[PDB]
Amino acid sequence: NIQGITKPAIRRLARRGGVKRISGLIYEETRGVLKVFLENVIRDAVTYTEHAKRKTVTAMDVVYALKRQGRTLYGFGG
Amino acid sequence: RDNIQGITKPAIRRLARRGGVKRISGLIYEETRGVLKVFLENVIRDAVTYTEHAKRKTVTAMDVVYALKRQGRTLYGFGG
Amino acid sequence: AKTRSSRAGLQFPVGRVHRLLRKGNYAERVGAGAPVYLAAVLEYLTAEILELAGNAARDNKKTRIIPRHLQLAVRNDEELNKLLGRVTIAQGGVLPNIQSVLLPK
Amino acid sequence: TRSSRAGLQFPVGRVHRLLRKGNYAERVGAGAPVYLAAVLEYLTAEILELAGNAARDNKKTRIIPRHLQLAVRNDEELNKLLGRVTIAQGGVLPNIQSVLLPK
Amino acid sequence: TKAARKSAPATGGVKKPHRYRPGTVALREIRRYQKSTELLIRKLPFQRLVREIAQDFKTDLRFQSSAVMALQEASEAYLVALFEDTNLCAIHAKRVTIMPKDIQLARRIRGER
Amino acid sequence: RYRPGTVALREIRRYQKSTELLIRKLPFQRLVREIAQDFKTDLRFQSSAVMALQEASEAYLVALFEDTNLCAIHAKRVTIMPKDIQLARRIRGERA
Amino acid sequence: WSPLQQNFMVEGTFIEELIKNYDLFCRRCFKYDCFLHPEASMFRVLIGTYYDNFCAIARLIRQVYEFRVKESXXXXXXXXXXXXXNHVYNYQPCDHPRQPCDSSCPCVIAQNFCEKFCQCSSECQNRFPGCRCKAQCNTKQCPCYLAVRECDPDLCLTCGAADHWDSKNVSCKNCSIQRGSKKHLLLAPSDVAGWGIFIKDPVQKNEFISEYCGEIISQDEADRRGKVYDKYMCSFLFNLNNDFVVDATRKGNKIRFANHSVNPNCYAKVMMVNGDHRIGIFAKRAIQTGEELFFDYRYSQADALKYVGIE
Amino acid sequence: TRKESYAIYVYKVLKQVHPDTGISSKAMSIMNSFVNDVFERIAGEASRLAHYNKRSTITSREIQTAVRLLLPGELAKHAVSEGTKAVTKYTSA
Amino acid sequence: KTRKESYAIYVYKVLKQVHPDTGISSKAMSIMNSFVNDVFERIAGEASRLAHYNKRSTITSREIQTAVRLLLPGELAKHAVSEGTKAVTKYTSAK
Amino acid sequence: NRLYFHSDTCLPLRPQEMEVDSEDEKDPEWLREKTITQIEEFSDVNEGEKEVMKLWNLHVMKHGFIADNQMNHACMLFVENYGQKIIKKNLCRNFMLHLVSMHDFNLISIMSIDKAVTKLREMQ
DNA sequence: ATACAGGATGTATATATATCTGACACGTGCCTGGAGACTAGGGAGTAATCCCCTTGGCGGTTAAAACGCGGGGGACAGCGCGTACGTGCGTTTAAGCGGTGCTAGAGCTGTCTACGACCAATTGAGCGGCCTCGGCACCGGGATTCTCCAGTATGA
DNA sequence: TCATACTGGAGAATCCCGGTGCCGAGGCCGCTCAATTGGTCGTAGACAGCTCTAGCACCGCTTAAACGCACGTACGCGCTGTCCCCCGCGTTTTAACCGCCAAGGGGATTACTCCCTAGTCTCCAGGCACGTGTCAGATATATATACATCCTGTAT
Ligand SMILES: Nc1ncnc2c1ncn2[C@@H]1O[C@H](CSCC[C@H](N)C(=O)O)[C@@H](O)[C@H]1O
Ligand SMILES: [Zn+2]
Ligand SMILES: [Zn+2]
Ligand SMILES: [Zn+2]
Ligand SMILES: [Zn+2]
Ligand SMILES: [Zn+2]
Ligand SMILES: [Zn+2]
Ligand SMILES: [Zn+2]
Repeated sequence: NIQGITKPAIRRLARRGGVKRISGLIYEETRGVLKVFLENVIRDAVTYTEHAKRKTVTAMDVVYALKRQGRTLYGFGG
Repeated sequence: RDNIQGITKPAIRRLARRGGVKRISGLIYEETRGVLKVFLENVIRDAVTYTEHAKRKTVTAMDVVYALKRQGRTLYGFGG
Repeated sequence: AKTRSSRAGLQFPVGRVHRLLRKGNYAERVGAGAPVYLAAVLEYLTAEILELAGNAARDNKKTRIIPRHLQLAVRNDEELNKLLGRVTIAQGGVLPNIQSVLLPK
Repeated sequence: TRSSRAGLQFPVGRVHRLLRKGNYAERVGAGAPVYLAAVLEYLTAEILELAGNAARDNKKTRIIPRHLQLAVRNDEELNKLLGRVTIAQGGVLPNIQSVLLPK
Repeated sequence: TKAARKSAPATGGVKKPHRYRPGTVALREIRRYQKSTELLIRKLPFQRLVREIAQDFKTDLRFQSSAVMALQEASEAYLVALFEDTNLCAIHAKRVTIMPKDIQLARRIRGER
Repeated sequence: RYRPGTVALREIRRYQKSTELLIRKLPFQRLVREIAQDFKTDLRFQSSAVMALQEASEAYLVALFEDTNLCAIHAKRVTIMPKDIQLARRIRGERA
Repeated sequence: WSPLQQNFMVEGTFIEELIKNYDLFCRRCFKYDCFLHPEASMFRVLIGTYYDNFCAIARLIRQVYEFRVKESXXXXXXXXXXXXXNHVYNYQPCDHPRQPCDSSCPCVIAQNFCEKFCQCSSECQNRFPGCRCKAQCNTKQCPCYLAVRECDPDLCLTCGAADHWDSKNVSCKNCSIQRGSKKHLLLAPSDVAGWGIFIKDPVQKNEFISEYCGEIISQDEADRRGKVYDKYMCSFLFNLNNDFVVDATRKGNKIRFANHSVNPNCYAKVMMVNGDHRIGIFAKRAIQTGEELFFDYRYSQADALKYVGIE
Repeated sequence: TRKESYAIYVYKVLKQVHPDTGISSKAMSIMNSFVNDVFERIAGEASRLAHYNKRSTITSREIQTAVRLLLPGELAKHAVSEGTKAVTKYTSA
Repeated sequence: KTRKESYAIYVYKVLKQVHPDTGISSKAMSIMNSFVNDVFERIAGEASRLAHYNKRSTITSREIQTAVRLLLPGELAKHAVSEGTKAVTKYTSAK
Repeated sequence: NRLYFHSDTCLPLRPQEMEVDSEDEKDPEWLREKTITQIEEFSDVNEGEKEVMKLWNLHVMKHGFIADNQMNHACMLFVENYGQKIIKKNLCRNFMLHLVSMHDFNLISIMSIDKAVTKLREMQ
């Protein structure tokens, strides 16, 4: 579930961000922020899909949801 | 020329008191003037472009409102 | 009921919204039910804003609403603050907020 | 055709049809599609030139998305334009802060 | 020569002027400016600066007072928000006085270049 | 035995050179399905959409961690703290 | 000794050296030549104060007109000035014909504030303003208490100096010398030195006991009399200031009988009251009935005041 | 010359929710600008949805989805209920 | 089948014109197509905003020039304006 | 019992005889005679300007006026008490001169010059 | 002889209060954009069919995940300090209100047209499907280059 | 004579070369449908002209705030010391991914009808500016109030 983001995963994400030393109370905050972001983008995608009268979420819906949030993403035919 | 010095020390002091600053250093005025100049240059460039596109010689308020909306700084109280 | 707004029990003009959508170049054809829905949504939004402004004015013992009351009503709410995040109000001001660390013992 | 009449590579007809069906205005001028195609061609030419330079700098023949990310992030005007734009399989610039470096 | 006089002179002294401690006037001004909503930047100098900046893009330009007032309001709001973010950053630094590096970090996090 | 900090910089260089996905697929997909279950049950997703969501989340987290590192270096410290992430999200305007 | 309520201004080898040494109205007191400070005509006088007020110029003596035709924050600022500007001098009024009070003013020269008797400007920064207190104002915080001066019955309009005068017991406890409200005293043979004075009723700490009245004499007369008084081993001299000295031997008050005790029950203040330097005695501590009064003469040499032997 | 505004309707709403309450001209201009901004946002969202769905018609469903996407949960739910009630009252007569 | 549109042929032609001995993958091609579409929709939106601000229902080359000057930085916008003016000249020479 | 004594007269104080008397009252008695004999000493003080001063001095000594605001009430008391004697000695106009002086010194309001000459002459 | 608490005292300050006015509320006329009524026709809802794109299950194996030791560099508490900022006051200097003249530019209107929309034919530039290969991915091996430990010359 | 700095040297994760294999891309062939051409009719927009209106230089006077200077102070930085918590490594566990095989149902596509709205002609009152009355609040004066701050009394 939410614990699928293991400690070494967040460790590698921090190494990618340039973090040298990490405390033991950062994982919960990172998990919360990721959950909030995923909930927002999933709500947007689900709304676009429900307006399309379909039952499957494609990639164009995710691209539109990211573009609407000012996070336009390339590489999927947007 | 030299109108950049028109932003006096007490003006920036009051702006910081409004922002909640308690203690201010003596090296903030140059940075504040630079940031204000950058912001003014951006919005003035946008407004001048909109005015040149309108084939007019006077800059109205609708142009400034549009320039602020384009920069993600939508301002209310002037129509549009 | 000659005015469609009376036919829907609203106060916002449906004809003006329909004309703005036709001349707005937003689409090729315009539906019939869209202007009524838009007018109802706008009326509900402005009613909420005016309710908060009236509450703030009664909180300040005044009869005429000033932009300060509007600023306080917008900043005191959570959903309206999230909506009008990148929106500035002239003569609005900031909320009287003071951090805890600056207070003495 | 019309692209040969202007000495360009981008299709003018496709752009004109997209502007007609784009619902941007009632009528479309004749010189607007040529101008738009020329601007887009210049932009993509700049991007491809920077990508080719980065690929020759990395001793490669085919451009990978990493080269595009490096070319966009190394430039100033492209970085200012594509500020809120992310690229898949792009990566980050090799930046390390000075305080984290040892003695 | 000198007489055996009895004297108890107390020099005394005047009272010092009433002097506030540093930081009180700052909080008083903070409350006063957060209550009021008037423009902290005056009109004439800001207008002359705006005219000088617009002179570089095109000469012989005219502006309406409403446009200048809108520009002043927008600039004041932007500066107030930037100063609030700078104060937050300075508070995070376990300090009270703001420094130019705080403004640099605020503009860096906002993504402004 | 290496000294602390060398492996960190080595891993920084290694992860900045490569571009693969640090987060694996199945757990992220299960998390996405659990989050989407609250809005509507009995939903199906394409692998391309899950991959795009993973790419967007990784890019957003990388940018946030870079901003947090900038804030921690500006704070005259080296170790990052949750208050650094909170200040970064407050200055970016993503928090009320 | 004559009884006095107010001070009185007056203008073998030992004997050899003593012989060698020999070779109109007073606004300040409201009387005529005091001892503390060194129809035609009718109409001519009335015009000097009425300025063509015929209605009164005549009632006080047409006719008058005929004869006429015929003849034809701030307070704090002053505190700063005091800071900017133990020998003490006597106050004297200042008069500036065509200038305000400046460094050349006699007052600031003598390092003293301007008083209501000074003819200087009303807002003269050198003029000492009263206190804005709400009570007795006997604490250091009171500018009138810090500055030993007593409160003025016309400036300190809050603490009560200007209140009713019959009831000498008034709110402001910084006007005793003005009224002269001193406790009842009794003269009896002192258990310390000859005669002495005891207080009839009990008193509390820092309570105004009584004023030490005595003649005011020049500084040279001070030593001239003190020589013979020391020869007598008995002296009542008491330096008032660089200008004059107090001598109550010939005339004074009962309090004059006060003795000295290095551990006394009373202490002396050289207080400036209404521009007059006066010696007051206050209760250094709670004193009960019958106790004798003492205070530190502050002598530098114990020529005769070393007997002690008193509990 | 002539120009449009929204003063009468805003004043009517104010008197309906607060009879003994006034308003200044600056607040009226602010409300007008806010109404125009919300209107243009919803119209732009509807046009984007119409172009994404390859449909050249803007019905009440597109507006409903746009107001669901643009506003937070409780506010969007209240707006959707109000819009559905208004559509019902309009289709009745 | 669905006859979808793209920009692969033109991008490949431009690449071969500026770099004959240089390849490209399909992912980079999709990225370039998305970038072209984004720039196109931004410029179209700017042109529409200018036409609506000026109360005119026609989009000419002047609106596009002003939009590209507003959206791009100084040197890039100057180069794009020069390219657009050259293209307009070449198009107006013939018919 | 401690035995106390009078200061003027060192006779002992009997337990019934005390009859409480400060003997250090507001004004001493010898001073009044001193003032009377000192005013007369003034050469160049016309007979009238010698009596009215003595009367005034004795009056203020008797009542002990300290303040300026008292001087209106003081000039009123001086007629309530010494006016009869002023009329007996024909010092009315010198008393008017006195009232004018007192007004010049800023002690009395101008309405009390008239009110005083009125009260004095109203009992004539 | 210390340290904390309490009174009081000067300073900034919400609140009564009588006035003047200009922005706010309301009456009035008229026009044009909204309402009525009837029609064509093309976009949209729905029935039917295909399939490919998605979902579900099982075997293995191996890189990734998980747990514990220890440790040394990092986080954090506490004192010195001296300098840069806070507070106050004299000086003045530039900001602000009252009108002053006026003219170049904003805005509305009559007029013509040349550029743009609509439509019939068409064909060639653009798109779906195939196919071979070489630039790139993977792996083994050797040289390369850094990375840490210890000793020796030099300061004080 | 001890602390410190700088140089030498033994030593492990990593770079480069050569070889082998592979699947996505550039060329190719068949295909087809939307851009191109010639032509006509229509009107949004450019152009010239006139009217008005507010942006700007101008001065004059009044005045609160800007400027500079004195004096005091408290905290940002530096330094010290003291505790501790993630990092490097080793050992044990484990499930992600890969490859393969079934299976189905919702998305894409095609054909049918149908109904609602863009359009056109006609007519009217809701809302627009314009004008006018009017009291809520700005303005100014004074008073009660809240409070930061400094000296003094008290307990250990
Ligand atoms: N306690 C004492 N012992 C000896 N002499 C004293 C004294 N107290 C006061 N004196 C002398 O008395 C003089 C002051 S007069 C004091 C009162 C006087 N002794 C009396 O009995 O009435 C001084 O000059 C001093 O020298
Ligand atoms: Zn006298
Ligand atoms: Zn003087
Ligand atoms: Zn004087
Ligand atoms: Zn004086
Ligand atoms: Zn006092
Ligand atoms: Zn006093
Ligand atoms: Zn007093």
